[PDB]
Amino acid sequence: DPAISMDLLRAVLQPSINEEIQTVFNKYMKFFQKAALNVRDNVGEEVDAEQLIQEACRSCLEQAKLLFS
Amino acid sequence: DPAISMDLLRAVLQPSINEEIQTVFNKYMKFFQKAALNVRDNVGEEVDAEQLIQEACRSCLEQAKLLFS
Amino acid sequence: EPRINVGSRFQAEIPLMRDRALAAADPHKADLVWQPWEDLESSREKQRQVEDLLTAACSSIFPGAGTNQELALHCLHESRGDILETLNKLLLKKPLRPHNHPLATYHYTGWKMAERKLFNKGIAIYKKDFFLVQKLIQTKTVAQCVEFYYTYKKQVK
Amino acid sequence: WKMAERKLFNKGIAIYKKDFFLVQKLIQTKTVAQCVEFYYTYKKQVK
Amino acid sequence: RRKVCYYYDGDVGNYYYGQGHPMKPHRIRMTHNLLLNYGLYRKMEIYRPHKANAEEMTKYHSDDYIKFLRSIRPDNMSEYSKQMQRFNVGEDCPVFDGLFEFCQLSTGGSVASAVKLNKQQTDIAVNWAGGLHHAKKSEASGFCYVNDIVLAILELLKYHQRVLYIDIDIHHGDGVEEAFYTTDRVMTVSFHKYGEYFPGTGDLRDIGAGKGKYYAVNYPLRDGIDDESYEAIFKPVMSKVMEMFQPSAVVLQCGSDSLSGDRLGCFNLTIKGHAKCVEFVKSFNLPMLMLGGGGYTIRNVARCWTYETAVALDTEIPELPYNDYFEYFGPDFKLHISPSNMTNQNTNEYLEKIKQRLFENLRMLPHA
Ligand SMILES: O=P(O)(O)O[C@H]1[C@H](OP(=O)(O)O)[C@@H](OP(=O)(O)O)[C@H](OP(=O)(O)O)[C@@H](OP(=O)(O)O)[C@H]1OP(=O)(O)O
Ligand SMILES: [K+]
Ligand SMILES: [K+]
Ligand SMILES: [Zn+2]
Repeated sequence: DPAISMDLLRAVLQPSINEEIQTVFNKYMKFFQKAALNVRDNVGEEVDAEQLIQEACRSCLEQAKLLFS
Repeated sequence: DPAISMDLLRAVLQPSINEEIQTVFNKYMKFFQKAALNVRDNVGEEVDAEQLIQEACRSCLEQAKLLFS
Repeated sequence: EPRINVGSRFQAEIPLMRDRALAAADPHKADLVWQPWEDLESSREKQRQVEDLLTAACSSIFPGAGTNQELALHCLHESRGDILETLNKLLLKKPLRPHNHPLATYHYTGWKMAERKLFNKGIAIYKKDFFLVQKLIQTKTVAQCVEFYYTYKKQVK
Repeated sequence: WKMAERKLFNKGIAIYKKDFFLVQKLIQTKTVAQCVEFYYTYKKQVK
Repeated sequence: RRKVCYYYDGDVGNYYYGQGHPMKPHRIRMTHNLLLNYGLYRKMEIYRPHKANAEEMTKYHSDDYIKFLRSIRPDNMSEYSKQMQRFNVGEDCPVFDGLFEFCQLSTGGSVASAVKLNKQQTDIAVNWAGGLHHAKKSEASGFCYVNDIVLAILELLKYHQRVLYIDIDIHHGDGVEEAFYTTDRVMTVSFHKYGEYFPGTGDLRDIGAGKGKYYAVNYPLRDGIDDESYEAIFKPVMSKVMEMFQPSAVVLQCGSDSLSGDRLGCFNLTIKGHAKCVEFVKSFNLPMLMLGGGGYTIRNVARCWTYETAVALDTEIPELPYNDYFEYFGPDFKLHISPSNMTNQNTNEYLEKIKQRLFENLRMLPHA
């Protein structure tokens, strides 16, 4: 398929874009971090605070797709 | 539920974040726009250039989730 | 068994045996058209990016002659190490304008259905003229005429 | 149709170009029908 | 590791000798495309060569030979027929459009490389367009019209007291040999088939003359030499040559027609054995210039000159990657070839005889 051009331009730009996105979330990580810790403080040890942070920031990127829907 | 508290915070912050992401992609929209038109220029009328641009920018967000794996 | 005629022997290499860095040219004899670059391009972070850059091109990106990889090969060279300066002068106004001083570019890069039909018959009559078929199509040259003959010969299989 | 006969066919047709009796003798195994059939299928693969 | 400078112009692959002619310059373009898709082009100093003018072509050839070449065309072909016989242009050295421009490129690529090594701004230089070794001072021969190899060598002598020339090509390098036959400064070694074969030259007794006597080694051969045989006779010799001649710069002609399955050649070598030579010379660490030359099963010429480039770069390469001419390369699409069931008529006695004769010749030189 010729439209694969889009997929591969994408792979070219993904490293650069990922750098800028990481810069964005770095501003907001402190909110996620304590929120996860507050959970692991009010629930027991079986809470993985790091997993909660990662899941939340993935969910953020999912919801951002509405910018391009 | 833990994930509910987090997604609940996620909803609060989604408008502010969606603004900043839109700002980011505005820098990159031209590259998508040229490429999508170029596909239509070569393939023909049945290509939806706008649909290609949207699909690509959604895909960038899917791949950004690897920042938070 | 041949003879060694003194007149047709050779022309006296005429050395100094040192001539050490004697202001020679060959910036004239040859023109530089690539430098090794692994500092920021292949530092085990970006060496795979160009691999993706190039397979990227042989797809629905703009044509110049029509093999869309070669244009991207050409253009990373064109940029000396850069990404956006590549991507811009790649896509920006035309690929011919930013680089004209080498002229290898136009050499390397260098057909309608109408001429195609006449070519097929023009070759199915002579089959080895390449001078009258050149007069059949004064617009095109023997090079392109010969080039299309190969591309067809490959499309046979 | 084998690649061997295919090569000889291509040359056998690139010499006569309209015999269909000597090329038949070139390949006694095959008939003018199949020989003519392959000539069309190639003529279509040109485009 | 060694620095490599590569030279190439794209019109070279488009010049055409004529119908049925075994020389096809398009092979060099294929190589250029494979070096690329291998990812090697990336690694070395690439250059276009500018056109070499009659100014510097005449530094070896006759002023009117070059004037004839500059003037001749197929248009004035019947007008010039008197001179054409004088200059060997004919049956196997045809006239074709763009002939002179083809020469300017093949020569310009070599002479540019000659200066780059003289300038001491590279360690290796390559020009696969070059390596045409049958051309004479005042006439064409064996598909060669201008002997760039000489013209290259003539530059290096300015800088280099002793230049070594070597020839793998299955055809004997009589042109370069003749063009340095009576100079001690240039040693011409040549391994080649002999007996009922072009140029009929380079027998055991072709030794040299005058000052150049004992500076024109030769090594005739019969059909079907193996890589193992060739290696067992190449390395010992060249070791002694380096031991005796002691050059300060090498010129290797990488004749590919000595490979197995060549159209015109009738040797039984592989890419590996042909390249193992190029490794061995590279091991000696001199300023280097690898050229091409003969080779007529172009699918293997591509495989050959490509791989040999990697050896100058001492990198590994697998599986032929995709390229424009990927479909040329058989059903296998592999780099390496295997030798044939062809018979090796080079008996150990015949090889050991000539070996010892040469050792005697090489012992005649000064040493301590
Ligand atoms: O039909 P193919 O298997 O592809 O081989 C042909 C064929 O060579 P053989 O006759 O040795 O098979 C042509 O020879 P003729 O048909 O002209 O007698 C030859 O043309 P030249 O002999 O004039 O070179 C041509 O080579 P090219 O494609 O360079 O014109 C070459 O095709 P391949 O080069 O693809 O093998
Ligand atoms: K030789
Ligand atoms: K000599
Ligand atoms: Zn040869």
